[PDB]
Amino acid sequence: SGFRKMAFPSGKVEGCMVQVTCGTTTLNGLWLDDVVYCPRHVICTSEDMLNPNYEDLLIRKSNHNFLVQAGNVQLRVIGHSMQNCVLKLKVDTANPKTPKYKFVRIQPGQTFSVLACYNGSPSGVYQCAMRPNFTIKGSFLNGSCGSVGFNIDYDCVSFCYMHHMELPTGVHAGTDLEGNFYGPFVDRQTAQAAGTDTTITVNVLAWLYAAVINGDRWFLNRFTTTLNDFNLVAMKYNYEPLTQDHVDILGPLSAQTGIAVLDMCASLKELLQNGMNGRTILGSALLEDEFTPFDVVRQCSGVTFQ
Amino acid sequence: SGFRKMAFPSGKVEGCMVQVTCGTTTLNGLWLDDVVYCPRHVICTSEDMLNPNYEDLLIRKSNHNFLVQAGNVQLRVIGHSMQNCVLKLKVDTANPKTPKYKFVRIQPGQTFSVLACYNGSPSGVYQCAMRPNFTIKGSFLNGSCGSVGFNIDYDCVSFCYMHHMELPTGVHAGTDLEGNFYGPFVDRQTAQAAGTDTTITVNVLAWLYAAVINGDRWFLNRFTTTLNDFNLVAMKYNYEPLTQDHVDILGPLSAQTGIAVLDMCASLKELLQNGMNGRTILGSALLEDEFTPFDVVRQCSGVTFQ
Ligand SMILES: *[C@H](O)[C@H](C[C@@H]1CCNC1=O)NC(=O)[C@H](CC1CCCCC1)NC(=O)[C@@H](NC(=O)OC(C)C)[C@@H](C)OC(C)(C)C
Ligand SMILES: *[C@H](O)[C@H](C[C@@H]1CCNC1=O)NC(=O)[C@H](CC1CCCCC1)NC(=O)[C@@H](NC(=O)OC(C)C)[C@@H](C)OC(C)(C)C
Repeated sequence: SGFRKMAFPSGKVEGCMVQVTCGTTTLNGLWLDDVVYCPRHVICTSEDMLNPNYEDLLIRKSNHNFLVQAGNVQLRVIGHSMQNCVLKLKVDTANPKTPKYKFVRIQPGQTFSVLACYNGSPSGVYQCAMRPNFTIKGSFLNGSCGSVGFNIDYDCVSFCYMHHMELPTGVHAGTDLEGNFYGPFVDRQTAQAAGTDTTITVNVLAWLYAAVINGDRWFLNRFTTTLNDFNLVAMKYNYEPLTQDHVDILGPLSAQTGIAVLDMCASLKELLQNGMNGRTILGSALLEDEFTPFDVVRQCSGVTFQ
Repeated sequence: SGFRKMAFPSGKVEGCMVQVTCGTTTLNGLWLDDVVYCPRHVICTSEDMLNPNYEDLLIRKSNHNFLVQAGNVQLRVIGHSMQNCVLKLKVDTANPKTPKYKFVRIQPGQTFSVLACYNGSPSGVYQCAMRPNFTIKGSFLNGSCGSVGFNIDYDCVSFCYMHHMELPTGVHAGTDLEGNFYGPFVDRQTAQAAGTDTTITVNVLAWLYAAVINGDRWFLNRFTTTLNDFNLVAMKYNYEPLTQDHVDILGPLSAQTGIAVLDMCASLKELLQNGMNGRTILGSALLEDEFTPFDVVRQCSGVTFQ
């Protein structure tokens, strides 16, 4: 038993990370087959950053301007191309450690593991969610650009995130692996702000089920509630609406515990109305929203990868 | 910026995990060079578990009783030997993925990353601490025995923990990689209990410094306190004594923030006396004790491995 913020094992991604250096800028690249993916602002500098124009900037670069290093072995760039906000550097060597992989653009509320990297060397691994405002509450220092977010599904790495920037509020923004930003952010140095965030209600519900699977029952009640009446209370506390699709997704968790989803909603309602009154749930004194229903099933039941 | 429970990248350990099967029992082994390490109760069964006697049990086994599988390639056991509570199975093949490594027995309060495994396949990675009562608050299901805990120091994997058992309270107990249990636990099925736990005070202090490094300052005060007077308040709230050695270890964190350690102690004192009053620190509504002073420096400054 027990419940932990669990990231996926990171070995299949460690084997893909490289350092990319152009001009005065060093960041992280993702080496898959014979292509290295990285954020396109690597072709910027300190005065290119104001209001860039990357097409003009990229036509001025030669292949030998990109220094790409995999270990103490640095690769030869034989071509480049821009796709939205990512560079794709063609190198003369295929990565022999290329896992089976996909590129996926995830929905808000979905979770993924982040392998934080500096100078092409992995630093640490942790679990994050795409917030409803399309930021992520990461842990990123200078030079972490190019670190990726990913899920693992049997032996396939689904890459879902590349890191670009930190916002004044301390949260983080980036792109899918095809260069499209999550959210309304753009890769300029102009005032941008996150936009109001909300709590991922389906995830809270999923974590209460995790609590019940692990032996916490103190917050349950006899009451129930309708979906409209739950949503009327969730709105007041800045929670997202729960859709019938969310209810369905929470089916297995309901069926395994014997607590109807609408009954767990009545529990959350009273939890939001009265606070936790100095108790904890799964070691937390706040209602936790960065576990998906899939996360709970995986950890409380024990799915692996090979 | 930002602050996260960060585990070490797990690739160098994923490459060592194997499945070990003997009789009706399947658990996880650690393959380093030509030896596979695993918990010795793999030679038990459902009636061997009552009050075992592993010397007698082990002299009755032949090498071909141990089925050891690394991928869809299973190894040949050519010898075995017991060392405290771990089996060391000699195999005819050296693991080509053996990292540079050490075996270290850690102190309470120290943290490490756990690679949870089933049937030799890594499942997920997370960060834990050795509690003052020598248990760990892990996340472990049946078949997770043999999963290891580790730190990484440049390119050297310091293995510090092998998983053996869960206790009635839901916490977890195991050994160092030489088979010595942490704590007073033994590998029998007899009533054992954890013993009262305490909060790791130096770690709390270290995490408040993490908070200040990241922009939280609301909990600081002008007051200060002596070490005796801090320890008199910590005792009342079930915190461990803070030694001068702890103060020294918190030197760099003090020097980087301009907050004397004894001043941060006065902050914690008021935090313990008045609660947090509905505020959070680094996203937590409880004082967090599973970050060491080294953990904070690593994450807030950005040390890697290669
Ligand atoms: C790349 O490694 C780096 C990662 C950040 C540094 C600190 N934490 C990070 O996550 N990204 C940047 O430094 C980035 C540079 C590019 C320049 C051209 C395209 C935009 C990003 N700059 C930032 O993240 C800055 N944020 C920013 O300008 O956001 C505006 C307001 C929308 C950071 C470094 O500045 C602070 C002051 C921290 C907000
Ligand atoms: C090995 O994979 C497994 C891991 C635990 C199963 C569930 N969670 C775990 O971490 N370890 C065991 O199942 C272990 C078997 C051996 C048998 C001989 C030596 C002792 C351990 N048994 C337990 O962990 C049980 N705990 C236990 O007997 O502790 C006593 C009270 C000291 C667990 C499975 O039983 C419960 C009811 C969960 C406490």
